[PDB]
Amino acid sequence: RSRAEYVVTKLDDLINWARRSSLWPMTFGLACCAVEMMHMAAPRYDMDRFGVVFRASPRQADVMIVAGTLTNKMAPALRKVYDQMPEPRYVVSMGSCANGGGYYHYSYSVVRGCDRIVPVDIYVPGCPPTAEALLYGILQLQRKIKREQKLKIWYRR
Amino acid sequence: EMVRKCDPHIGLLHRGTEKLIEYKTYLQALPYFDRLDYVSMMCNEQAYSIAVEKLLNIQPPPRAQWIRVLFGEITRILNHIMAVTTHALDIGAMTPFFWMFEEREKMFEFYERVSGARMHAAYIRPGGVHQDLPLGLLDDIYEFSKNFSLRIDEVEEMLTNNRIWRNRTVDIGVVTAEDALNYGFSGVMLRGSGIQWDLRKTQPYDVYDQVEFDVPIGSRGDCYDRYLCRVEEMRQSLRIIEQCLNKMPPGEIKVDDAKVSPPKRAEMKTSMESLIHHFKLYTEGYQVPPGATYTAIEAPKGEFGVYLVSDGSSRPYRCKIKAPGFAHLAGLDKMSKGHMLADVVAIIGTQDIVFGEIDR
Amino acid sequence: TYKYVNKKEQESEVDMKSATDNAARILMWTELIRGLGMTLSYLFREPATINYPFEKGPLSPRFRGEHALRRYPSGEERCIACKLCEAICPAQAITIEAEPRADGSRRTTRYDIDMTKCIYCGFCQEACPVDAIVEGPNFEFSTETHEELLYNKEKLLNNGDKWEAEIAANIQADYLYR
Amino acid sequence: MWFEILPGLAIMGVCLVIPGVSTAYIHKFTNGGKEKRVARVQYQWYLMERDRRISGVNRYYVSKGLENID
Amino acid sequence: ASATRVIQKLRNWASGQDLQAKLQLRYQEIAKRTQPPPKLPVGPSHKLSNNYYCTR
Amino acid sequence: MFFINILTLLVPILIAMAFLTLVERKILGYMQLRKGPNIVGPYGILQPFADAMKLFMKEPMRPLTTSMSLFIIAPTLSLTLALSLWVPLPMPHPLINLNLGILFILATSSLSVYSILWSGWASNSKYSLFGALRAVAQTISYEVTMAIILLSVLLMNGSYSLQTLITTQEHMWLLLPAWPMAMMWFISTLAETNRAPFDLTEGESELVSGFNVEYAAGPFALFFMAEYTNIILMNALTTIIFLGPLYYINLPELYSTNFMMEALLLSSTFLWIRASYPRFRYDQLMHLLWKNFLPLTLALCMWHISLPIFTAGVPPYM
Amino acid sequence: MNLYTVIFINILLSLTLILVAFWLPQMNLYSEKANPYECGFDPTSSARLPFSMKFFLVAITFLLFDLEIALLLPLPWAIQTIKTSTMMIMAFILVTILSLGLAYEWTQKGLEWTE
Amino acid sequence: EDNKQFFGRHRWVIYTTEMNGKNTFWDVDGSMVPPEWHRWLHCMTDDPPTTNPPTARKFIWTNHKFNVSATPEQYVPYSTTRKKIHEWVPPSTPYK
Ligand SMILES: COC1=C(OC)C(=O)C(C/C=C(\C)CC/C=C(\C)CC/C=C(\C)CC/C=C(/C)CC/C=C(/C)CC/C=C(\C)CC/C=C(\C)CC/C=C(\C)CC/C=C(/C)CCC=C(C)C)=C(C)C1=O
Ligand SMILES: CCCCCCCCCCCCCCCCCC(=O)OC[C@H](COP(=O)([O-])OCC[N+](C)(C)C)OC(=O)CCCCCCCCCCCCCCCCC
Ligand SMILES: CCCCCCCCCCCCCCCCCC(=O)OC[C@H](COP(=O)(O)OCCN)OC(=O)CCCCCCCCCCCCCCCCC
Ligand code: SF4
Ligand code: SF4
Ligand code: SF4
Repeated sequence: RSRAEYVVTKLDDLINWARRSSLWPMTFGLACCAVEMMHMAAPRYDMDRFGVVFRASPRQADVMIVAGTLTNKMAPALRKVYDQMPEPRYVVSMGSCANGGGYYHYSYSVVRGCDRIVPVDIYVPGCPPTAEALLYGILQLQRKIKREQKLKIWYRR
Repeated sequence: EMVRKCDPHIGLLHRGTEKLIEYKTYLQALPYFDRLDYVSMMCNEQAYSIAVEKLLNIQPPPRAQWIRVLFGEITRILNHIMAVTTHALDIGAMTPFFWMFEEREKMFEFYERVSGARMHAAYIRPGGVHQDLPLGLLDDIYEFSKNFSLRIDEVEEMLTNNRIWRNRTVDIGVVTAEDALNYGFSGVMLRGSGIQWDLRKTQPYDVYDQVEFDVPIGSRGDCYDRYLCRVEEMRQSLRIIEQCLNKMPPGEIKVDDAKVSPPKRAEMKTSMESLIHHFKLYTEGYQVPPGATYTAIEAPKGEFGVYLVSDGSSRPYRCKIKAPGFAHLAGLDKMSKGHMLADVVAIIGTQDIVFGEIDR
Repeated sequence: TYKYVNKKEQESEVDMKSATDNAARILMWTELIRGLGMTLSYLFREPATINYPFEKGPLSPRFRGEHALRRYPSGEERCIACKLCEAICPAQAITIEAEPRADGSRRTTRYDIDMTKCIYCGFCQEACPVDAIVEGPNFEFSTETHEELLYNKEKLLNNGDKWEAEIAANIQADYLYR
Repeated sequence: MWFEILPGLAIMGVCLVIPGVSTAYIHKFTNGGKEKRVARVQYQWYLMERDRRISGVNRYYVSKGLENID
Repeated sequence: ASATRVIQKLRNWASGQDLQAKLQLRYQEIAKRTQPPPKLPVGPSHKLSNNYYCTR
Repeated sequence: MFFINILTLLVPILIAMAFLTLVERKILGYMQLRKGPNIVGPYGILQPFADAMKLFMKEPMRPLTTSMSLFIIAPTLSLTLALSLWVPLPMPHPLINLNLGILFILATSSLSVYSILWSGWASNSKYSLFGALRAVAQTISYEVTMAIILLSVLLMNGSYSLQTLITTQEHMWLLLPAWPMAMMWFISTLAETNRAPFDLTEGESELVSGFNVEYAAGPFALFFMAEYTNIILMNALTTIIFLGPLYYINLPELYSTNFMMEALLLSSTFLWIRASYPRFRYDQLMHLLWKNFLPLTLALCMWHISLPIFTAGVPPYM
Repeated sequence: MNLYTVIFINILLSLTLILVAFWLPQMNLYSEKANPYECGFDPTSSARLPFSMKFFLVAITFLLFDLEIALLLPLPWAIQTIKTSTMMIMAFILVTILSLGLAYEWTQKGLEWTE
Repeated sequence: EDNKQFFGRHRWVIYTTEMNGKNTFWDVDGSMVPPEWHRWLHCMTDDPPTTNPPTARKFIWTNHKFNVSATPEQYVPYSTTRKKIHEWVPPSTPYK
């Protein structure tokens, strides 16, 4: 193909490499799934070794790991801290509660899955999913944003 | 930065757990208790199981009781690890969090080896426990526990005599004994204020009257005394774990009553009565005779209570869950008088607060 | 019995040597130095970090993972549409419809498990009288859409066909306990 | 193990020895094999300006010895 | 467990504790992942006589 | 050639800052029984470049309530003052040779405090306001104590230049005569650099992120670069002042190597301290620096007034 | 000239970094994106409200102590004087007076924070 | 394997560079392990599937598939039942 197309593809690879090697989650959790999330932070699995480091403010966050039961009282707050994240942001639902309500699906005060509130990039199943499974979801998200072709789509526009 | 008023708005993790429990059967309502206090899963299982067993007028076998006490003490170690290390993380130090969470990973391996789930085991059930221990588990528990007191000594060296930690915890959130009793505190709060009270010693359950251990008692009622109490009862939990390993008896696992506990799978596949009872227990469940009880269990965070009301059917009519964190967070505003933001962070850390059991 | 965690017994009085020791402790930051030494020892220890995904954390045959539907060695489905798993499912995550097959066999026409609704508790696999539904040890099945976690009978039978070499071995290692 | 820190430590060490060594070499190169003259007082500045006038090339570092004296 | 004696002495002096006796990493003392099959005992009601359910 | 000297000072300092971030991750991990970054690159050495590129390709935040002018001005001010504080250090020859070097250092440090304050006020948020006020209290305490410490040390030295400090420590470190104020200076540098236990402005657990809680992406990167450059800066200043590297007229490379080794050791000590200790409360920091350090600092200042007088060891003017 | 040059180079470098940081990435900003952060909920009141200061007396004392520092700073040139006895006595008097002021404030609880 | 290593790091896998036509030189996946090696690798048993192979069944997949999410081979749910209510079909001949 064109020489400029190759340059654009390599720039896409570089941008995707940077964004997948530096994934900072918001220090945000709701329940037992967030307990497994800090067990992923624990020395056995070392998200920091993978380059994944928690940041407290949503402004410095890249991904949002919805780890727990999203209730009706919590949903505006979750939407607010999602909206306050800057644009290259991703969402990892974790556990059956955040996926589709889970054990509290038919409850009066539970949002039936956080995908009703925020656009979810990756769903991690389990109750709780193990820290292995959450780490697998993080690596799958890294592959997904490695697959992104933003500058190539912009060039083909 | 002084704190004039604390207003804890809760219910942001409220999921209608009591209503779902009253719309499900007893065995179906068991794994909700894993998710009430998701650091004390086996302890809440034990509390609900003792409540249902009291309503059923049946007792679990002694081997089941010893297994339940052993895993209750393992769970107490897990919860006090979480409380102490995340309290230290809120203060500012995270290395004990990392070390003790590696230890938590080993205890999660024990949980997975007995139940298949690392956290929400659903292992302790009315009538005993779900399955017997796999071979070598007691040896691995011994190998973990013989090395664990050194790790506690490591955290204690890191924090206890540290003048920074003493400045952050000493004379912070001082609670008098009469105020703790009136505010309805339980567990670590009462013993930190100096009240000689422990449910495992006063109203014992399972084989806690057969094990022997000491009760840590504070004298100043502050964050430092509560932290010392939690570390010392971690050591006492290790002592009880040693006693349980040495005195684990042989025998069965569930109560030998197929109208409450399900039979073995071989018996179900070879016997008509066992197949009928398996069918009825896993479809309708056992009928609990009508009556009300309040069963209180010394959870790691305090007194975990279940007020169960049974209407005579196979579903509970009412299940009120009493969490110690509810009363502690109600008393948070009193403890924060004349304090700052970092002091409030320390008080929230030292109250041993989890919100699933608070909100339900 | 009980013990005191912070109460001190009697007094140590006052001595010049003890006063000098406390003065050196305050001025020279001795407990801070030994905390530094503890962190230094941890630095020179060996980390407990495995090399995921090339190394996996240990598990047991009891582990409750992704659901699967098994078969007899003849290839006939083990499930007989008895709805015990559906009855005991605490999250109501199982939907079962059934009818007699062309040969008169009692088989399901719909077996759906909402894995976003399931709580991974194993009640289905311990209520199944014929060991049809199991929680095989797969846990790395995270998807990118919510729909892919809504399993049906074809997905569960494909999982049973995929993981039969491991599920059968786990049930062989486990079934004497249950 | 603890020696995996040593690559990053070595990169930091090289990046910390580069500025001082390079500054010394650049001073020596720009002052002609000698260190850059320090004028902390007006006397030293006057010495530097006198050397600059004496050299005849408007560079203070070009020193003139006994070859300018008969 | 693969630490040299110099590093072991340094760690023991820095911690004040004999770390090598109680390592937090499991090497070989743990149980084997494959176990012999068990034979679980039966309960007290597994008898063929004097076991009427109305009496228990 | 002077521009090339500027480049060969500025660029290696920036790369050393980025690998200081990497080495903090590795050292904290190995002190926390884990590994830290070793995937991104051979041994994690591409992780800081990945983080920098991600932050500079993430969009910045411009909140509605926020004063845009000061919000923009504060991070570039912070980075410029970090590099300006780096500029006059002698290793053993400074890029810019000053007479009142430590006075330049003090002025530039206080202006960096102003960068933090203006960021916190411009980001119109309550946590940012908390971070600004905590910065005010912190810099009050360490400013008075550190000024008296540096006064006593340079009274022993004799002048405000730093090549004079090299000549002073030609034969012996100043750690041996002045080790109590060396300890107090080390604590003062921790508080100046906002490192644990005296960080208190980017309060992770007390606040959310403090003064930069509304900052995202590029300006947040500028703040992080300024802070870690200040870490290497203050440790370099500490080893220049107190732990004098071996200086020989015929070869300055030995001085540069010894300075590098001691500065790396002090930076690693900073990371070690962050691992070891829990965070102070910010009134306790002021009480410490005003009740324990300050009376002893005044006493030692009087002692170092007296000492050259009764020993006849008055230092030379030049 | 050289110091001014390197200060200007630092200014240009930081301005270039913040300029490329603001003009390089894709912009997508809306109301909820740029609303202020209050841990997920709306702020009850503006952050420009008065915010009480419990160490105001310590700040005023810091002003006076900073001027005492400014007085003490010409000591490295003062020690070169011929009449070292007068300089030594005056420096001792200044530091002793400063220490007495600090001790008096400590006694009168001025260092303690209000409320 | 290496039994001198501690528990957890004593067994490991070097993944293939290509599996089922996908270039997995860098895109290594945890689901690429077939079930028998999965059991050995997760340490549910001490014996590999070379000295103790699993029981062979004719319905067991001969080719393992990794996680096929966000691929054309992904799983799409559907109702597996047939239509329950059958509508009346009007006649194709007019009455008049
Ligand atoms: C039981 O009850 C409960 C709780 O209670 C206990 C809960 O809590 C709770 C909530 C639970 C959670 C939210 C889970 C959260 C988990 C934890 C709290 C545990 C995890 C632990 C920590 C967060 C502590 C981590 C500690 C560390 C030491 C890690 C280090 C972290 C840091 C932030 C510091 C390091 C910094 C970074 C990672 C970023 C650094 C890098 C940069 C910014 C890059 C800057 C560099 C540049 C810009 C340089 C550029 C210049 C150049 C010249 C480069 C050249 C470039 C070229 C391209 C050439 C729940 C729900 C709960 O139920
Ligand atoms: C750069 C060189 C190396 C520097 C040291 C680097 C390595 C050591 C780093 C350790 C980690 C530090 C982390 C932060 C710690 C913060 C806490 C802290 O330090 O608090 C300060 C603590 C505070 O103690 P405190 O706060 O616990 O004390 C309680 C005080 N009240 C009750 C009032 C609140 O100690 C000091 O303030 C002491 C400072 C140093 C004093 C040195 C005195 C030496 C002896 C002088 C001469 C004596 C004889 C005189 C002549 C006699 C003649 C007969
Ligand atoms: C984003 C906006 C930022 C605004 C703030 C900028 C801060 C810059 C960094 C901090 C500066 C702190 C104050 C420094 C003042 C000078 C210090 C000093 O002692 O300089 C003296 C020195 C030579 O004097 P001496 O040491 O006696 O030597 C004589 C014999 N060699 O040297 C001299 O005599 C040289 C005199 C000039 C030195 C200062 C040059 C400043 C240049 C202007 C910077 C701002 C530009 C305007 C804004 C641009 C757009 C944003
Ligand atoms: S999915 Fe299960 S483990 Fe996760 S938050 Fe819900 S109840 Fe807790
Ligand atoms: S594991 Fe439990 S929640 Fe999941 S399908 Fe089986 S019975 Fe239902
Ligand atoms: S319990 Fe077993 S046999 Fe019965 S319907 Fe469920 S899977 Fe089929």
